[PDB]
Order: sequence, then structure tokens, then C-alpha cells
Amino acid sequence: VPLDGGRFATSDLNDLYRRVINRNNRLKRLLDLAAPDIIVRNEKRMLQEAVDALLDNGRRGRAITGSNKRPLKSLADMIKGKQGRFRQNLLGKRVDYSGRSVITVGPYLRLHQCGLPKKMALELFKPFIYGKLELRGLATTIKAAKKMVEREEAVVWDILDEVIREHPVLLNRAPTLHRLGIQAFEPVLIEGKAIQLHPLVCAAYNADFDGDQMAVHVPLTLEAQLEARALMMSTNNILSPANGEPIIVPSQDVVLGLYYMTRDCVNAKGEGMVLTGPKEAERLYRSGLASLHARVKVRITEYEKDANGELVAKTSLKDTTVGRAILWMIVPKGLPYSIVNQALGKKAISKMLNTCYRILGLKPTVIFADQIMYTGFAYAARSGASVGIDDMVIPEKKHEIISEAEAEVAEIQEQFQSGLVTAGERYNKVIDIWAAANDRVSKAMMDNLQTETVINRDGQEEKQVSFNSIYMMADSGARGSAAQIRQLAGMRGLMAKPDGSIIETPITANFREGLNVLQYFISTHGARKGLADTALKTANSGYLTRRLVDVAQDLVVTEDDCGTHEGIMMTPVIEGGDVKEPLRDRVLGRVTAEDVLKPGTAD
Amino acid sequence: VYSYTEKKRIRKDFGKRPQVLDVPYLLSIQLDSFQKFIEQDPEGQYGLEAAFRSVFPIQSYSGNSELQYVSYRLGEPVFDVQECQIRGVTYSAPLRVKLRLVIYEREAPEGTVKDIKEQEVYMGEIPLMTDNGTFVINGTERVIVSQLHRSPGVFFDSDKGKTHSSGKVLYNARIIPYRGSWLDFEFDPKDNLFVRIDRRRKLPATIILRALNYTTEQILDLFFEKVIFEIRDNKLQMELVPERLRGETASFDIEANGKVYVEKGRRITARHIRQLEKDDVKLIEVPVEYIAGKVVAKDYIDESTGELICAANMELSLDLLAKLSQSGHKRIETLFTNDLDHGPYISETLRVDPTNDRLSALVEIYRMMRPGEPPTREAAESLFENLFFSEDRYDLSAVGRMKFNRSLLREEIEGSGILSKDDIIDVMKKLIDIRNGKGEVDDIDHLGNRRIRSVGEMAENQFRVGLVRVERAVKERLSLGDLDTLMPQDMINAKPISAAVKEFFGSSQLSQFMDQNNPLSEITHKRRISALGPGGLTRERAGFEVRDVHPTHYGRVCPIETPEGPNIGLINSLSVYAQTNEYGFLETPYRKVTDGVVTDEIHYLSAIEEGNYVIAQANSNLDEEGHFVEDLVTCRSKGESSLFSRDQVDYMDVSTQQVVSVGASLIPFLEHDDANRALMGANMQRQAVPTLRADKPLVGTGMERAVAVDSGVTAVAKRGGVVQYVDASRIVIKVNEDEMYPGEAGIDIYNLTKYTRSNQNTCINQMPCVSLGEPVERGDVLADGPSTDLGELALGQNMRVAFMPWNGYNFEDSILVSERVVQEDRFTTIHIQELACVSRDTKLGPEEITADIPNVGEAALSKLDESGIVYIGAEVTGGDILVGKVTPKGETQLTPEEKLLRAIFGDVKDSSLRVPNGVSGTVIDVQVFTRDGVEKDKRALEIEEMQLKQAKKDLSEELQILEAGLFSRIRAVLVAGGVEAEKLDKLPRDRWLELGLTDEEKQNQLEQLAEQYDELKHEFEKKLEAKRRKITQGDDLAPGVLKIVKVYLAVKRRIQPGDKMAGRHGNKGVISKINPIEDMPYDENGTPVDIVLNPLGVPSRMNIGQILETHLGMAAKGIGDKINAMLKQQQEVAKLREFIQRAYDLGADVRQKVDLSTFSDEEVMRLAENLRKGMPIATPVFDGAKEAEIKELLKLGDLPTSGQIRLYDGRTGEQFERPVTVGYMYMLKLNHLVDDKMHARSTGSYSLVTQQPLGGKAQFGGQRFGEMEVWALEAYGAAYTLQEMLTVKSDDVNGRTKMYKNIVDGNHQMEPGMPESFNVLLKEIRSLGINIELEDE
DNA sequence: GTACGTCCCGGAAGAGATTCAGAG
DNA sequence: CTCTGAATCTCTTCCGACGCGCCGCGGGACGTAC
RNA sequence: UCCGCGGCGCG
Ligand SMILES: [Mg+2]
Repeated sequence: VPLDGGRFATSDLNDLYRRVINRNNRLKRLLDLAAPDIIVRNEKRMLQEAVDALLDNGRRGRAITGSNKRPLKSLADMIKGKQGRFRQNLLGKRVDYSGRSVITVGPYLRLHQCGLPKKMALELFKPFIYGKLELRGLATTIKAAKKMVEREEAVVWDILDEVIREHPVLLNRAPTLHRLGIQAFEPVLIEGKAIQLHPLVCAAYNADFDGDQMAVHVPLTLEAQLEARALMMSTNNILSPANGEPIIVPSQDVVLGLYYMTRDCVNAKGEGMVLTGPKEAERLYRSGLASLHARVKVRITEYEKDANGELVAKTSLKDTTVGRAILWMIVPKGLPYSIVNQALGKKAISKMLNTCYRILGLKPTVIFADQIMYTGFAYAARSGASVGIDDMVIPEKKHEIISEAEAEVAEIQEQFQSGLVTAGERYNKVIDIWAAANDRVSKAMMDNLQTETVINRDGQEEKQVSFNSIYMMADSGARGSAAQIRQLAGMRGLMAKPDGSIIETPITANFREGLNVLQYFISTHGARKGLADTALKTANSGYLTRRLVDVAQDLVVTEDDCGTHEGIMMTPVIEGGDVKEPLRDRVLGRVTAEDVLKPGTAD
Repeated sequence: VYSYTEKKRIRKDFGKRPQVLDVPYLLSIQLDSFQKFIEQDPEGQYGLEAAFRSVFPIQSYSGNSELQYVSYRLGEPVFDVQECQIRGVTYSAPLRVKLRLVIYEREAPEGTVKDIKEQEVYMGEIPLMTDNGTFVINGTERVIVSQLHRSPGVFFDSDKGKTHSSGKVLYNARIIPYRGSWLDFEFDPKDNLFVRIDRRRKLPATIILRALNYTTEQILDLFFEKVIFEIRDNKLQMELVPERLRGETASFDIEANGKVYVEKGRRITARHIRQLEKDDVKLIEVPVEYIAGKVVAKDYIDESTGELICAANMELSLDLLAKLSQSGHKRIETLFTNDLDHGPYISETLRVDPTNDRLSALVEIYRMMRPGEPPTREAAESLFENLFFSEDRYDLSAVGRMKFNRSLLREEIEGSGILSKDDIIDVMKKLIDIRNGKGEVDDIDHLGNRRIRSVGEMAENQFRVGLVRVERAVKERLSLGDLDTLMPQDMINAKPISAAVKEFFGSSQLSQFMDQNNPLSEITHKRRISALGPGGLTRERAGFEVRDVHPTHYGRVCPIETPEGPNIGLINSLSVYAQTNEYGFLETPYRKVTDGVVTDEIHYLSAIEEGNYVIAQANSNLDEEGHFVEDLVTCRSKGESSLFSRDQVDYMDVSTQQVVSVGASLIPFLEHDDANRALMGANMQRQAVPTLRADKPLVGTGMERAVAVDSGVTAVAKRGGVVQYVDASRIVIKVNEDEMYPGEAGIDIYNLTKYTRSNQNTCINQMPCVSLGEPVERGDVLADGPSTDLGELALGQNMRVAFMPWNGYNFEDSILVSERVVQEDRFTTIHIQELACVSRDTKLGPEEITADIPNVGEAALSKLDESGIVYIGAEVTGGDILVGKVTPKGETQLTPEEKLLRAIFGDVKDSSLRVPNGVSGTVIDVQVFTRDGVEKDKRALEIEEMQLKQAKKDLSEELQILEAGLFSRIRAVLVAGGVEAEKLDKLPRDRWLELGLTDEEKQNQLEQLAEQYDELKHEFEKKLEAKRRKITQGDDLAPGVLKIVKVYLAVKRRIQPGDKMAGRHGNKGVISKINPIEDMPYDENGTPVDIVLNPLGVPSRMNIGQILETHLGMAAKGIGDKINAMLKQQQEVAKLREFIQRAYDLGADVRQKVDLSTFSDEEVMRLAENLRKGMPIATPVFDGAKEAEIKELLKLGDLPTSGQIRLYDGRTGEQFERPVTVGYMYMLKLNHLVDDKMHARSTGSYSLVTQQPLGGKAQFGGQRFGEMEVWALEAYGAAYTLQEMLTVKSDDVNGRTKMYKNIVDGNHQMEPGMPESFNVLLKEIRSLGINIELEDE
């Protein structure tokens, strides 16, 4: 290939071929005059070295070099590694009819459809536009189609809307991890210059909105469209291929809103009334005459399917909260009422969705899913849960606990200056006493934060569960745990140094108050260590995954029944304490090998 | 006490600790490194003159000719900086050197040379440093980063555990010279001494010792102590020293003076040793079996027979004992060789060696160095004397010698550049002691074993390489010299040195491209410590200890700033107060404390001696006398932290700001934030984008002034005075009386930098911020640069923010923005793109740039002139033509018959530049480069005329202003001593020389004024001639190109859903949807909020500092709007004065103590007017304000104290049941636009090697489907789509043509075929001897 | 100055040398 | 003393994640004529 | 011109 200028960027193979042919020609010329054996042997050895270099460079010592220092490549180098044909140009190849951009949310979409920008909509489907335009006879040739598509008149957008109605597309994340890394949606035209993707899908991709890039593809032929419509929707992937739990679990915000929904308080406006059905509970709530969460007796009519496929209509008077009735408005017919009486956190809602799928079928499950997402966003926005700076109440006994711990370590040190104790044992003792102080202060802070609220209950007084914003946000299961709230409120415990031991001085300051310089400096060690570890661990895991996946490539199920009688004895694991996993989650979804006998043997 | 321009906007500051040392010249490393390389250094030290004195003096092969060095001098640069970046030539200067060549006659080597010749010769070109501290190489500015390398000297590594998998730790001691071959020693599981050279095969250690002219007896005596055996008439009496019996094993009954001391079968006690010391026992009787394991050291020869009785280093036996006893020997000397005290390593190594001859050792060394060569004595001797003891190849630096001496505890810290026998034997002895158990190993991570390079050292090294190359060249040329028939310029050539310097400055791993789009970005780029580069580590060979921070990093290198990703901890950044020691180590300031008084004088401590002393923390309270208020203060002695007494410390920290670097020190409320999010926020802050209109940051750190002044972006005033004529283009300053030179005082002239292309496609502009008649003081800001305001650093803007989840549009990290933000037009950024067109020379004739273009109509030509160049100001969009550029491909092959056939139905073709698809904009400037000898078109003539007019008008205005000031100065001088109010200026000022006056200092002062006036007019004429000649001449370009057209597009980018915005605590996110103003929530006062974040991120990303920043901003605006309300009514000055005074005291003991009684009424009025947009608040990094100050300051305003205000909703219109938090936060825009990553492709170009679509965005290509993608698709039942996608859409050509024809026809059917990339693999594997083929169907 | 001819870091695994252990 | 000989030590090879975006340099030298 | 090498940056 000639480049910009009077020089030609020669390839390595050309240079190697020139060298080998030049040496061969020189040797052919030399032997004609019957040269002495020494020189012909020397030039033969030159030729042999050169041909070995061409065939495989770098296997022998003193590998040949090109321009300045870089060793020239050869065919053996052209086959191997990431720079070779097999793993770079054959297994994975660049494809046309594709595009990429950044992602936004757009939470007003249904989960079987996604947004798609106008510009890509025009650019990707140009052949389809040409075909439809030629069928409608607005152009005798293709050049007029060129002008019309490049000028984007008002007559092309209607055609584009017509050709997109039922044409599935594929979305993709660059570091795809599992089989949910590829899904298909039904595109919907939208303005802007970004793709809108349904929030509930975002848990599967493990994709945040910090600049992730999605790549689009178009199934071209007819069979591709039908196959994508039969297998590639998000509606046909409701359970993970790794475990039986649903993978469309509400991740962060809707779970917070729903956890705000149901937590009855002892006293609120609108106590002690009786309602007909849930359909007027909203009427009371939105008029401001009744608080969102309050004790109330209402009549609920749930449909149950004890009979052979038909639903039984039974009615009663249940003691519940208004918000629970409002949620009962959205549940399908099958589910019994006793499933929305609890705090309804994250695990509870996941299990409830799982049993809804298990009992009612498939379509009601997906309808319930997107409806619950809508209502969760609406009521979470209504609630307005904001974090404040006075919401982190520090326990008042922290100072005295710290003083006692310091007095104990001081007297232990004084005993050390008496020459009665060694170094390792006092080290272990001070570590133990600091751990004891840490857990004690953590327990005190948890106790006086989680239930600090007290109410007169329209009487003398009563103690109820607290409505602190941070506690509510951490106990729901949306984001956070006990460790993070403990670090943010109480002292952070004992950090470790790169040697692996534990620094003798704990950090006696939480994030709400200030931090001394060395206290920050020590935690810098752990931060850097964690970042380096997470840098290298992904690189290791990718190679391990490739090694696992290459070996099981050819195992394909081919027969419906082998017909044997040999099986493996299955028993629950007992490590030496409490049972870790029972038979329920270990034998489920398997075929029996031998008949199960009750301890009524011969039964 | 404040200067006048600090009176415009005083920044309230918190803090209690009084600082003692202000921020130094923040950009000092580059400048003070480079002010050693291009300087005439007398007597020679660490400079170019040293390099010449090191390599240049050369004596030929007894040719009586010598080439010596005299001096050097650098001429003025041919072009200034501006011409350099506008053209593309290197900002370099010629390097003149005066050289002396002498040739002697016969019969005498030492006498006076018969003939000499001296002249100036040219050699090479050196890039210069601009006053910004940067380099210009090829029309492109570039920056050099300092490198951290491995320190020269001796070092003792240990290699814990891994080797031999047995737990027996080995020990190695390597010597790393500054320039030469390596040398290292190590052990084996067999406990032997081994020498290795440059990682080659293993050799025994004694070979070097024997080669250094040491006999075996000398070696044994040096490495071991001596014990004497005396054969008396009975039992071989032995001389005893009691201290040697520590840990030795007994074999008999030890008795002396007829008294039993040690019992048979038992081991010594300390009391027995004490008893032996009491009795001073010296000689004891010894059994013959006690000498059954000792080895003789020296040889014994029989006098009578003349043979060798016992050789060196072999164990003695009873028969040998009898022979030596009967030979008449009385003194018998042997070894000590205890199990724990002294290992017999030297003895066993000398046993295991195969040779015992120095010539044999030289033969072994010579064969090892060069395999397959017959050794000889002279070659081996020369090679051994040249490997280690030759000045040319081996040379330790002064730093290397100092460290080498220090690690061995010698006395004189000065020595030569080569090593000697004493050094190597001492190294061996130290290694033996380390193995023996005395002494300690040395780690690597300690900063006392690491060194920082800079520009000067690397430049000198490359220059020395160039000189050694030209040196061997001049030697080989002078070996065939002649009697001064040639002049001394032919041997010296400008090719090697220039090539070396150009390749170093242009293509090196450390000459990295400048990344500038913000002043902070360059303040943090030039202060970079990279661990990579030549002589350093590699990315894939870095473990974990090199990445983790050592506990000696406090105050020298930043612990919290580093680029996250593949290289963490190798690109660490230098601290704020840190400097470079003279030798090259890092050091940080401290304060020396007396017994009770903390003296204010500053002492510098390196990274080694600090550990010996003890250092107290900076954040410790103290009294006015320096006494510590407590009796215990936490400190650090040796990498630990503990509690010490009232008086045991000797040094004190200077301030609390020295732990961090400049990158992250701008984050307010840092001490309340985690390390991870602090690192991330620093990274985003480094990568901001200029805004159209900068706004002051509400919550700063009080350091922005230094970072704004010290960057090369703001035209800081040089000399004080008063402004006289301000304009959007230039600024002139009238000089004060006390700052004038005696001659040619005049007045200063500046030149602002208007809209010009930046380096990262942003736009740098300068706006004058000085009024008219405003006096200025020396070293002050006049005109701010990009992202700066009144001398402060303003990256983004401040906006009203509120925290709540809002209808899911802020799901996890997305942000929604009201239309108000884009309404005020406050996030608009300006981007400048450069489009180039080349006019090369090809076959069949050159191409034409005329506007004669076919196949287009008036619609495509209405925007072009006659020449073929777009006008300035023509609003161009995607689909127009900028330059009409046509390539005459030719091969027309005209025929009288076949050519008219083409015209029956229904050459040069266009190659014009194409606008990038999607971007609008306006053209601002068109610049043309033409090779000399080519006819310029009309537009080139007009452009060069415009440049001539601009240059002449600029020079004329400069003369006009300069001489106006000069004559004003003349009038001011003439006011005294014969003043004429009107008699002087009857006739114009041109003749003020014929004035009759007395002769005094005033008179000859005026004479000097007139003389310099005449000199000025002459010089201005000369340089006007020179400038017009320079601008009228042509310019050299690349070979083979005819002319170059440069056109600049200037697109204006707005905000749109898809852009990335981030705070200063790491809470990044992409905006999601733009909303009408009515929909966002509003408060009871009526004002709407602008941005709503997501509160869900606070528990996990525990960056609690953002909430505190929000509350502080709310407080600032609560003061600001109150000031606004007081100002809107025309109120008198006393009430606002007292209100501002109350606002400024407002706290406990601080360092400000400002007063308003010393402000003029006009001045306080202007201060109030400039403060209406809120009160800026300064907060130190680790000495910030607590909660009580915030509560009190909010109480000063009428805002609720709890910080949570009740808020209403816009959609439904009812009160939220829980109040939310609102306030003001500093929000940034990053340089990741949405109209840069959006891409689509239907069918574009195809590659040539394999018919596959290309990759990238600039090349119109598509995305890649990886192997994990294939696995994910295969995991489903996906069959047809995978085959179709990797067969038709990718590889097959006939398949895809058929598919296209079918799609345009309305059918959908596929024919697979076979991919051609597999056919490529087939051919390539067939290219070998393998027979690859495909069998039957 | 230029066209042109020639030229030029662990970690894991196995293969091969060593070794010493012990039987004949 | 001698022959296996299983075991052990030492030398040589391959292997270390996957998508992008921006920028800069690249057959160069060395002689031989033209 | 579509390729190689190097550096920086984002997921
Ligand atoms: Mg991410």
C-alpha cells in the first residue's frame, strides 16, 4: 500500500521474501564458478538461518529485527495470539448494520420496547426504506432515493415509522458476562441522540448510567426475525439460567418506595374507620383526609384457586393499612391476601414475584411487574425521602467507651513496662479489647438509632419503629448494609497494613465528624489495595472463564431417555453445625432415580 | 492589610492554625531543572560543559593531533514562539562551539604545538523552554514528564521464601552502576558464593579475587580470623582466648593451671566464662582428637625434600600431622569455622572451584564473555581492565558513590567514578555478615532508595550518546589525517547529534502529548512522577509492593491521586510543598522546635534522616510561646504512630496541607469523604471543560489564587503602575514613579491572545478584567483566561440543587435538568476543529484548486468565491463545500467515435474536503501555505496584504504610544529646572533638543533621552524591514506537496440529553431528560430548583461531604439574597457596613481579623455590589469548619437551622410530608459529549487484506462482535441469526451483494456460501509444507 | 541536492542431565 | 567395585481480560554516481 | 490511506 509521500510502507513478509530469494540467487551464482568449500558452506548457513527466520522468527537466538528494534513478524507469529487470525479475524469479525451510543433511562416505557434515536433510525434501515419507497413508486431510480434520503423530507418519516412497527433489534454491552448479555426489544421512535432502555432490564446487564455504551444490531433475514421474536425478548427471560430466582428483581428505587409504603405508625390522622373496598381507599388518600399509612379495617375480596382450575370468591374483614389496600389494587387474582401484610422489603418482594410466576402463569406476571414498577416510582416520588445532616445521631456513650478503652490500654502498657508480659500476647490482648469496644459501641449505636422514636400513642407514651431516612433506606435492602451504616455512624474499627497485620491504634472517628491526617493515611492503604485487587482479579477471571468455556463446547443433548438405573446418593450437607442447605434447594428440578420409600418401609 | 485588587472581593476564610510558610513557586521542578543545562557553568558541574570536558578531549593513535574544547555559545532563535506554532517549525536555537585543533611535529610529544587553528563551527539544534515551561517540536506543543528510576548503589534483597520451596531464605547483593555493566552476588541451597554478570550463567566468586592478584593465603586471612597450634613435646599446646568459646561444642575436659574448669560431656556456662576471664587463662592442654576437624590455610613445604607437605585449604589427618611434626614445624595455623558464628563459605567455595591460577581465571572470564574464541593473555587483561576499571564504559555518578559509601559505613563521602578492590572485598564481607545474622536487609519501597530525573539529565544523556557517536567518527577520520590541508569542520557532522535529540524529544515514552483544557489540568500535568520509561519498570512486570504506598510517603508523594485502571500507583503525583534535593532525592519542609519554643525557621529533611528523629502532627494546638498545651502529643518515630512526652520532639510539621497534592486539594470538605470517591472526584476535576461564562465557586479552598497566578494562562502584571488605555485586544500600563529604570523607562505594552485553536479542540480566550484609571501593583492579575474570574479558578457553575427521587427519571445515577439552565445559556461550550487539505504531486499532472467543479449546481457554489475558497463568516453546515479540490485522474483516451457514444444516451473528478456529518458551525479563519515558485492566487495576495497591513499598523501604534509616553516623561522631567508651561510647546514636540538650558543632571538626562530616541527610530526601521521581508517570503513545507489550505470550523455545542455531568465528590452521571420549568418543584418563596439528584447513592458511596457542601452553599446564598434585598432599596452605607462586619466576624478565633473601618465609601459600595451574588467561603483541606459554625452562620440568615425546608410539587400541587434538603453545589461539565460517540453504518468501506468492515469512528466503520458475544449467542437456541450475521453481513461478497439485491426487491432469502477469511487461513497455512485441502461433498 | 543500487515476572509444565541408594 | 535406577535438580516454553475514544510517528542507511 | 508501533483517556 502506498501512503502519503514518495515512500511505500513495505510489509514484513515482503522484506523476508526479498532477503531469502536474494540469498538463494547469490548462492546459485556462487556455485557456478566452483568456489572453495568454506565460503559456500558459510553462505549456505546464512541461507538456512534466513529461511528459519522467515518460517519462524524468534524461536532461535538473536531474533531478526526490522526498522529500529521491533522484531519482524512471520507466519507463525501471524497465526498465534491475539494478533493472529484464529482469535481475532475468524471467531469474531466486525459486522455492518450496527451502531453505538450512550444510554439514558426513560422510565415511561414498557419492558418489551425500547427507545431508539431518529438519526440511527434513518441510517440503519436505509435498504428497507429504499425497498418500501420503490414499492410505493415515489422514485423511478435509486438516485432519486439517494436525494430524498439525504434531504429527509416529510414523506420519509412516515415510511420509516411503517417499517419499524414490528422489526426487533438487538442490544449489547461491551463486556458481556452471561447469556442475559444479549436481549431483543421492539424499537419505538424518539427524539434526541441517545437510546432509552427500560430500568428493570438494567439489573441484568449490571449496567449503571455512568457512560455505558450499548451496541445495536439488526436481524436481517426473515428467519432471524422470527427466531428473535420467539427467543430473544425480555419477556421469555424471567428466571436466571444460573438459579431459579427471578432476574427482573426491583433493584434500587421502587423497592425503597414500597418499603416506605407499608410501615404502620401508632398515631396518624384518620384512625378507626371502616371501608368497603380498596377502590375508595385511594379516594380517601388523595383527598388528604387519611394518611398514607394508618391502621384501618377494610373489606377485601380475593380470588383463590383451591378448586380444580376455577377461582373461589371469598370475602372477609381484614385489619390492614391503607397503603396495603392500594397495593392490593394492583395484584392479580391468584395471589392470596396474606402476602402483602409484612414490611415488604426486597427478599419478600422477590419471593412474592417468584410465587406469582409459579402459580399464575407468565403473562399476568409480566403485567404485574411493569405495573408495580410504575406505582413504585409514583409513590416513591410522592414520599420524598431525602437524607439530611442531622439524621446521623451519634451515641452519647461513645466518648465514655473510648475513655474506658484508653484507660485499659494505658494500664496494660504500664504492666508491660513492669517486665511481666511479652509482645505477642499483649498485642493479641489489645486487639481483643479494641474489638470488644468496637462491637459494644456498634450495638449501642444500632440500639439508639433504630428505635429512638417514642410517641404518646394518645395516652402516656409508646415506642414504635423509627422513620429515620437513613435507617429506612438501609433496612429496605435497596443499597447498603450493617457494615456501611456502622462505618458512617460509629468508629470504623481496625484497618490493616500491607504486611497483613493490624495497626495497634484503631480509628476513633466517624465520617460525620472530622478525621485526623494519619487516620486518613492508614485507610488509604486499604483503598489502594482494594483497587489493585479488583484490577487484577477481573483479568484472572476472564482467562478462567475462557478456559472453562472452550472445553464444554461440543456437549449437546441428543436423546430423550438413556434408560439406566444408576444414580448418586444425595444427602444434605452438614459441616458440623447448623444445616447449610436442605433438600428443598438441592433436589428441586431433578428426575427420580430410585423410588422414594417412606419410613413405612414397603410403602 | 490588603492590596487594592484584593479589596474587590474579600473571601471569608475559616481556620485556627496560623500558617508560617506560604505556597512556593508552584511550577519550579521544570524551570530549576532546565536552568542547569543551557547555562554557562564555570569550572564545570552537572552541565553541558561537564559533558564536553568528559568526552571531547581526544588524542589520536600517536598522530600528534589533538582536538580540545574551548567554549560554547547559543545564538538567538530564528523564530519567536508564535511563528513556531503557527508554521510548524521547532522552537530551537543554533549551538555555536569554539573548538581547537592542534597538530604536532616529530621528535617530541610534550612540547609546544607548531600550528593551531581556531574558528566557530555549528552542530545540532536544541529545543528551548518557553516561559510556560513547555516544548514546541513540530507545530505541536509537547510536555516532558519527570521520571522516577532505581537509585544507583549497593542493595541487599532477600527474595522471601519462593525459591527452592523449602523456607530457607537466600540473600543477594547487586551493584547497579549509573552507566555500565551490572554485577550481583547470590547464594544457593548449598550455601555457596556465586558471581553473575548481566544475568548470564553462574560462576564461582573466588575467580575475581584470584584475578585481582590475591594469593590463597591472603584470601583466607582476609575472610577469616587466625588460630595458632603449637606442637610442644606433648599434645600440641594451643593459645586460647575465652571470648571465642560462645556456642562452640566441647570434646574434653577444659582445665588450666592444674584446675578443672569445664566438665567432660557438658557445655560451658556464663559463670564458667566469667571464671575463665577472672583467671586470665591463656594456654591450655589440648587432646589430639580436638584437632580432627580443623583445616589448614597456608602451604607448608619440607626444607630437606623440597616437596609440598600440606597444600592450602584441605583438612588435616593424623598421618599429615605426623609428617608436619617430624618436619620441624612449630606454628600451626588453621580456621575458626564455627556453626553459628562464622560459616566456612569462603573455604568451601575455594574448594569447589576448578581452577587456582590467575591466568586461568582470566581465560575463564574471557571465554564466558565471548564464547568460541581462543583466549590470550593480552586480550583477557585488556577486557578485565576495561569492563570495570575503564573510564569510558564504567562510571558511577556522585550520587552513586555517596550511597555506596553510606551503605558500607566508611568516612570520606567523596570518591572516583570507578570501583576498586577495597570496595568489592568490603561488599563481600558485608554480605557474609548479613548472612551470619548481624545487620539487616534493605527494602526497596523506601523513598531513600529512589531518585527522580528531569529534563536536564535525560537531555544530557542523549547528547552524550550523540557526542560519543561523533567521537568514534572523528577518531576513525583522524586516523588517516593530513597536514592541516582541511579546516576543522569536515569531521564534525550535524547528523548524529541532531538525530538523537530529535528522536528523544519527538518519539519517546516520556515525551508525552500535552493534555490541556483547564488551568488545573496543566498545573497537575507538569508535576507528574512516572515510574515507566527507559531504564524503569514495565506494566506487566509490576507486583503489588511497587503499587502499594509505603509509610514514608507522608508529605512527599500524593497518596490519593492516581489514574485508576491498568496503571495504578505508578503515575503518582508530587506533593504541594515537596522539593528536589541537590543530589536528586525528595524532601519536605519542617519546623525545628526548641525545648519549649517553636522557632519559625525552616529546615529541610530528606527521606533517610527523618526516621531517626521524631515528627509531631500538624493538627496539634499550641500556645503563643510554642509550648504544647498537653503533656503528650501523638507523633511518629519509625513509621509508627504512638504517644510521646511533652519534650522529646525535635521537628514540627509546617502546615496541614502538605499531605495532599494539588490535584485533590481543591475538593472542599475532603476530610469527611472516603478515599475512593475522593480519587474519582479528583479525576473528574482534572478533566473539566471551559464554559462560555465562568462563575465564581461558592465553596473554595482559599488556594485558587496561587494556582491561577502560577499557571501560564493569566497575563499577570509585570511592574506596578496605573492602567491608561484598555481594549479587548491590547492593554497598556503607565509605570509608577518608584519602579522606573533610569533609562528607557517608557510604559509597558501587552498583547492578549484572542480566539485561537487549542490543543484538545477546546477554545482559549482572554478577556480584560481591568477598568480604566485603576492603579495596579506588581505581580497581579489583569486579564483572566479560560475558566478563570478575577484571578480565581472557576471550572463550572453553581446551581440550586435538591435531593429526592422524582418519578424514576433519576433511577440510579441519572440527572434531570430544568429548561432554566439552558435558558440562561450557561453551559454552552465552544469547540474548534481543524480541517486540512493537501495539494500533493501525483502522476499525469498536478491537481487544481480552482472552483471549476462539475456535477453540481448553483446550490453548491453560492458559498464559494472565484478562487475556490469559502468566505470568512459563511455559516456552513453538513453538505456544503469548503475548498474546490479536483484530481485529474486522466486516462481519457479520446476517440472520434466512441466518445460521442457516451453523449448519445443521457477526466477530472472531485476530491474536495467534506464537512463531518452532523456538525454545524461557522468558519473563522483560512490560512494558506504555498511552496516557493508557485503562482499565488488572488486570495493569497489579499491575505498577505492583510498581514502586511496588520503588522505595519501594530508597529505604528506601538511607536505612537511609546513616543507619547516618552514625551510625557520628558515634560514631567522638564517641569523642574527651567519649565515653560506654554513657551515649550509653541511648536510640536518633534524638536526638543535645541532648547537653551543650563547643563545639569536633567540636561544630560534629556540628552540620553534623545540619544535613545534616535537609536529607537533606527532600530524600529531595521526590524520593520526585517519583519516585512520575513512575512513576504515563502515557507518550506513537506516534500512533494504543492500547497496547503488550513480552515478552522467553530461549532457551538449546547446541552442535550446524553452529556456527562459530575460533581466534585465523584457523584457523576449522565443527564436523562429536559423538563419545562413549571414541572420542577418550587418552594414557598416561589423560586424553582434546577437539578434533582438521587439520594440512594449516599449509603454505599459514603461521600457525606456533598451534603455539607450543599448546606454551606445554602448558607452562602442566604447571605447573598439578604444583601440583595438590602441593596435593592437605596439604603445608606452604615447599615450594610455593620451587616458585612457581623458576617465577617461570625465565628471563633480565626486568622482573618478583617476590619471595615479602613474602607472608602465608594470601595465598600463596590464590594457590596460585587457580593450580591452570594458570599464565597474558603475552607482548608484538613482545617475546615465544624458543624457549630454552620449552625451559627445559618442562624445569621433567616433560613431554617435544621437545613431541611418544606417543598411543594409542581405536578399535583400538594405539600410533601417530609421536608427535603436544598442548597447550592458546584456542578461541572465533562469533555464527553454525546455527538462524539453516536455512530451508525449501513454499508461503508471494506478492508483489503480481508473483505471485512473497517473499525473506528473517523474511519466510517461498524462495531465488533467478540468471542464472548458468540458464546452468549450460542447459549440460547440461536442458530440462524449467528450463521447469517457472521456469514452474509461480514465476509461473503457475492452473498452480501445478493442479499442487498433481494432486500431492495422486497424478498428476504439467504445464500450462505463460504467466508473468505477462512480461505485466507487456508492459503496461509498452505504456504508452509502442510497439505491442507477439502474433501468430497 | 537527488535518483538509484544494495543491504539489513511468577507460575506451571515437561525434557534432559545428575545423583546417590542400594542391590548384585 | 559396578550397574541400574527411581528420584531429584536444572534448563527451556507459554500464558497471562474485552470494547471503545483521542493524539503522535512510521524503510532507513550508506554509498554511487547524476 | 485502509496497516503497524507508541502514549493518554472512558467503560
Ligand atoms: Mg459503570
